[PDB]
Amino acid sequence: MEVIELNKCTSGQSFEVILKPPSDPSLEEIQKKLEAAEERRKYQEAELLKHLAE
Amino acid sequence: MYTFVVRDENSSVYAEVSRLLLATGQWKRLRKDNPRFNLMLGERNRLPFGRLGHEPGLVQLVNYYRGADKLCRKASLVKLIKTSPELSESCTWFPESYVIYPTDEREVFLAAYNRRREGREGNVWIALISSEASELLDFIDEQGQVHVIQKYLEKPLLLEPGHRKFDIRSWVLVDHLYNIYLYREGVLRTSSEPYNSANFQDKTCHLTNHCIQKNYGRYEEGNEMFFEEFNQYLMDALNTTLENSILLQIKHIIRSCLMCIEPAISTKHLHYQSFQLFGFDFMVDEELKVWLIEVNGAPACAQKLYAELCQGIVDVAISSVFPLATSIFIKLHH
Amino acid sequence: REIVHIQAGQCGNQIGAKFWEVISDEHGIDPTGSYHGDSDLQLERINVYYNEATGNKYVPRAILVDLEPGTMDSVRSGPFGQIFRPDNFVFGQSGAGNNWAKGHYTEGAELVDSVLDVVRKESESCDCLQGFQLTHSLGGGTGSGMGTLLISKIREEYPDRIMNTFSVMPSPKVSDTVVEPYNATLSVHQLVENTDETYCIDNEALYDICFRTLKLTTPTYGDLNHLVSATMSGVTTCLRFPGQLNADLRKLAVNMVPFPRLHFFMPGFAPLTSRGSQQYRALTVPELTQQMFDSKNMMAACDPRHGRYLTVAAIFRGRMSMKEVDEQMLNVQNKNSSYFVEWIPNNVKTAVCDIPPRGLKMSATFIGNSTAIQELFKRISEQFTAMFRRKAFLHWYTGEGMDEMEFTEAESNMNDLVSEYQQYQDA
Amino acid sequence: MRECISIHVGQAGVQIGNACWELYCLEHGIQPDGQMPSDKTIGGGDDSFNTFFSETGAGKHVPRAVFVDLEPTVIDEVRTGTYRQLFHPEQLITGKEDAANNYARGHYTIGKEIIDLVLDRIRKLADQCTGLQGFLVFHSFGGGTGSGFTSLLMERLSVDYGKKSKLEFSIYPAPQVSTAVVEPYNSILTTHTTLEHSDCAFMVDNEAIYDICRRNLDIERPTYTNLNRLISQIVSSITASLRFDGALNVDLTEFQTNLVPYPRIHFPLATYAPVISAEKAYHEQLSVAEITNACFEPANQMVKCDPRHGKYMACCLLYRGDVVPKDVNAAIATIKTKRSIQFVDWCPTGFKVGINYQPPTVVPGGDLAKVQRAVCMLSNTTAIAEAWARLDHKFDLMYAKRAFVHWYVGEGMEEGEFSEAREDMAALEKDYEEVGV
Ligand SMILES: Nc1nc2c(ncn2[C@@H]2O[C@H](COP(=O)(O)OP(=O)(O)OP(=O)(O)O)[C@@H](O)[C@H]2O)c(=O)[nH]1
Ligand SMILES: Nc1ncnc2c1ncn2[C@@H]1O[C@H](COP(=O)(O)OP(=O)(O)CP(=O)(O)O)[C@@H](O)[C@H]1O
Ligand SMILES: Nc1nc2c(ncn2[C@@H]2O[C@H](COP(=O)(O)OP(=O)(O)O)[C@@H](O)[C@H]2O)c(=O)[nH]1
Ligand SMILES: O=C1NC(=O)[C@@H](c2cn3c4c(cccc24)CCC3)[C@@H]1c1c[nH]c2ccccc12
Ligand SMILES: [Ca+2]
Ligand SMILES: [Mg+2]
Ligand SMILES: [Mg+2]
Repeated sequence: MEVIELNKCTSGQSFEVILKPPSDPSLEEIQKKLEAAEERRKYQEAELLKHLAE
Repeated sequence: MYTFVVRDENSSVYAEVSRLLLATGQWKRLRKDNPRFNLMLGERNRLPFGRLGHEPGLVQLVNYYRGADKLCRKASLVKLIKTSPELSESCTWFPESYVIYPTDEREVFLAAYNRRREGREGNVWIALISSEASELLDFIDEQGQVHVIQKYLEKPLLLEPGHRKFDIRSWVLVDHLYNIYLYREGVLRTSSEPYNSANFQDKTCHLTNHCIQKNYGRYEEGNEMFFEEFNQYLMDALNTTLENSILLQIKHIIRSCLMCIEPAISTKHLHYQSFQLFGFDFMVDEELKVWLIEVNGAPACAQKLYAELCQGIVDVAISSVFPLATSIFIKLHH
Repeated sequence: REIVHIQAGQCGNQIGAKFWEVISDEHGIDPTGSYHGDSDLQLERINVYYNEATGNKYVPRAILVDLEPGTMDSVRSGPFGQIFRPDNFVFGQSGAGNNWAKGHYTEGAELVDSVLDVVRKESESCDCLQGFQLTHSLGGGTGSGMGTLLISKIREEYPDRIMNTFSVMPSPKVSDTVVEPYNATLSVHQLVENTDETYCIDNEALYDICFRTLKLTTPTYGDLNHLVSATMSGVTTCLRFPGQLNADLRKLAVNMVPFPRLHFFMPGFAPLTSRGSQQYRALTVPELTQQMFDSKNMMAACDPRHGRYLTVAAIFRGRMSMKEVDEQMLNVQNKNSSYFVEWIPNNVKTAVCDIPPRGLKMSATFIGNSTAIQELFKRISEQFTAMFRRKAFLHWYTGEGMDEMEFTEAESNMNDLVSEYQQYQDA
Repeated sequence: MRECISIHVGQAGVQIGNACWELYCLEHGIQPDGQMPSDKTIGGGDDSFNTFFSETGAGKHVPRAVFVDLEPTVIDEVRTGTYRQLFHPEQLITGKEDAANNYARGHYTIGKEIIDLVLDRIRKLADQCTGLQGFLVFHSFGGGTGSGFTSLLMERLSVDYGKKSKLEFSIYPAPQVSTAVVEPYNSILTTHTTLEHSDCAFMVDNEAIYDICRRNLDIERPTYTNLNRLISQIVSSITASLRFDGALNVDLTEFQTNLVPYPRIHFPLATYAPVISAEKAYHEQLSVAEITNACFEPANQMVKCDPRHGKYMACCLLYRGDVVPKDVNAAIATIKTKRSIQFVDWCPTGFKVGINYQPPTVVPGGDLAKVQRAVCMLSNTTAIAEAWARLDHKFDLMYAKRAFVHWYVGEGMEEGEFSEAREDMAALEKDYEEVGV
């Protein structure tokens, strides 16, 4: 019903129509997560090479 | 070879349906959590509609209409009828009702309670049945959940011999094309003990539930009068038929209720499809005027009518979608 | 992403040479190593299996290994014998005498370093090596014993590379010696730990197919290898040709293997054909789909209805309606959803390649990770136990320094593997 | 004028980026060699299109975009594609080996060795900006790179560019065009890690796009190219306000303002119409009322769901072509009385409307026919949570058996992150539930 905020230009136009009213981690922590996961990889690989060594 | 799953073990209706499907030898039952199904006989609560129609290479159908609960809950039915222009508010076939929350439209209910008292006319209501507003509001707050207060039909049609009360159950099947099918066989769930007008405390002759009644089995087998007998009674005792005096109003009410919610629940252009069996409860006053009491989303059938109805469901709701290698339904046209 | 091929032992080299013979023809490469095709589809991913030299010569990235020169001399004088890099021929003189111990601990240990030098030389040339594929038998000594030794040492030097194997399982129906169940059990123990993907090529299945289906009265190893080379060409299609997914060895492993030890696949193929006999009628897509899923078309003597498919990869080759392929493959899953585990959603994937194999207008290759594969390992385990309970023929192994305990350990781990496959069959 | 940098991660991101930037060029009259005859301010300026295109003294207009894939295959086709001259080498970043459909491999393992390089190449673009708004990030949910590396990038961007907005164009996985069996894992994992870092994300279910191409373009088997050209049209409709003169959604912050009242619930549903086949001989052009009514058909949505059984928080209609406010308002009034459109109680029942008189541009030789008027509706409805429910269910089935989990643990990821991600998703479904019912 109610059309508001009609803005017009050469490219087109825009408006709003209402029908009814109502009723972060740091760089440190990131580098810590990535490196800690790298340690778990290194540990797994070391356990493999140790197993292969046996 | 079609496939289906069962997720409501307590469904007496669809326990018979699953049986009939297997007996064709063209339907195979899968486990509960097998997603590769054609048909889903879904649970009554938290039915995962969101997970339907996303299986490539499978046309999927479910035995429930998402959103049909608005019609099949007492608090919702009142709100639906009162807010929907197609029904509200001069609805002639639904009793005057109000939504009441425990400590809403409580002040609105009392405004009407005054007219009946300051008019010296019938002023009996139902949630328990009482003629005092204070007795009712104290009962709702003592229970806990949301209740509905409704005008009690003080002048119901009474069967003879017995001077008994009754209510009519009609089974309606809405298929995937939203064709509204009325089962030609209904049932009168009668009271055996004579209707008492003064004493509302005795709820055995006021409430006509099959469980409460179980004078059980005196007049007819199991307090259930079918349509052939009830029609014969109307002809002999009132010089009319079931069709003219009652069934036209019934078909009208059913048609009107489901037409109202069609755009909200229709699965016409959906990725999955739905059908559902409803059980409409009607009440007839002494002037042969039909009143809608409510709608049950998960109705049980009468023992005599299981074989015919359940087979009927397969023919028009299932086999219509999944064909295999006169009619018991009345199509309410719209 | 380059693949380094290795073939060890008599069986490994004979199916290995046959594999290169088949796919070279598919990629338009002649024995000289020169390309003479007509489609650019042939050369797009030819780097996966072939090195390129000056003058546009294509040389297989293959290393041929054995402990006796007999079989490898036959390769070098075979049809595509000249295509192989002569320096990649690494062989001993003593042989292995169908002895796992000789291949793994004594005779093979003496030669294994020479092989790894050739592996290293090939790998350093790779822009980005994705992994290795090995062809060998498990019933002999070289392919079984030294083959699993190589795998272990390759893992040590390339622990972040994929190891794939085409492992030929022994069968009394096609048997060389009585000690094959010993060699096989010892090898399975190794494959469980040190491979990501193993195609179980069962000689029992191959024999039955040749006898029952192909109506070959007395099938030879050549007849058996016609089915192998057909299967091998199929399962590697998505690695060798441009596809929708451009599959590699790692992505295959991730999608096929839900649990690390359960990586033993049942291959299947359709249509089943015998050598020489050309078929004139192309199979319809429904026929390809029905046949490839049939037990008669399985290269592993296991009844797929006795288990459940964890994962399935399929490839249709030839000019056909990919829509029809989709419908038929979806139909199989929807008709027999009980033979597919429900706790791995959408565990069946199908691809299509325009280029069909030689002599067929269309074919379908099957790769299944089924729990029914336990029937294979149970069969080997029974034959193992029948001899081991009396310590029969064990002196051939203890004579090479092995102890009885190593046999007991190998037995236990294969029985564990069986029970692991059984665990998910009732999930 | 304020600049926007587009980031394309993984195969899906890159190939969709190609479709979008191709279309952007055609809409603005930019040629493959980067020359734009209509731009009379040689060597620079601050027009609306400069939001996406920077300028060189030679008169070349280059995208403010970075392409990143852990595998060189896909981006190599950009380096040699028809628009090879458009971008310059520093924008196209490639690794050696992909993430192998593994979130952990893309996030932790391989992501760690290239994250610094990418941020450096992004910083170079940001230096050429006078007033950076933020970023538009294109990626898949299912890919190892699209899921893994994206979440890592989005984390660092919130650190390096804390004041900047970040929008997502995400591809929701569909079995019909599956690349991996573990795509549900990757989807849940990347959503959990990216959620707090994304201001507004537009999900596109490949299932929906695939079926729209089959149904409306009569393409039996849609290719990635078919999907992407349709997607680029939707993306273009959404970003048109940033690249053309207007007064609706003129900046990135306004997207969150007009579509996202609740931060966590920042997944608006996109619906587009009309989709018409180019080889359709006879076509009756559709009116404003017909295309607007189509915005409420599930068959036209980027994600298949049922908005009737949810609640709206916001709704934008973006028209392109012969459209005037009068016909829009007439269309809305009719639709309102015919369809179920429930807004949440704490929101006004209304529509923000944007119109561009230029009809949608079609790629020559494409599958889309030229139309006189089109519309894209952006509605923040709780019904899109059906997609999360589907996804979380597939996740639960596999994770109950810890299937394929070892592949992720092997890359250094903890099994606890699976349960942590799934818990965050469980809370998200609850959030939608509270708002919706
Ligand atoms: N719409 C669309 N989806 C795509 C496209 N390419 C890939 N996808 C989807 O993306 C998902 C897989 O992610 P990809 O982008 O292919 O893989 P990635 O991001 O490169 O990650 P990795 O390859 O594993 O390192 C699948 O569900 C595909 O359907 C595309 O061009 N268009
Ligand atoms: N407004 C009214 N006036 C008169 N009688 C009424 C009434 N509302 C209900 N009744 C009587 O009360 C009985 C039970 O009420 P109600 O229908 O709410 O319970 P119910 O849910 O068990 C029916 P169903 O079992 O089919 O769901 C009805 O069968 C009818 O006998
Ligand atoms: N399919 C096939 N199997 C073979 C062939 N040659 C040997 N085998 C099998 O391999 C086992 C013998 O191993 P073999 O390769 O000969 O021993 P090795 O040379 O020391 O590795 C037996 O179980 C045979 O059935 C062959 O040409 N084809
Ligand atoms: O191209 C491909 N890459 C993959 O990872 C394969 C795959 C297996 N599963 C997948 C799943 C999802 C997506 C892709 C794949 C479900 C379970 C198993 C797929 C493939 C289909 N048929 C083949 C024949 C030979 C080699 C590879 C393939
Ligand atoms: Ca300029
Ligand atoms: Mg031999
Ligand atoms: Mg990729």
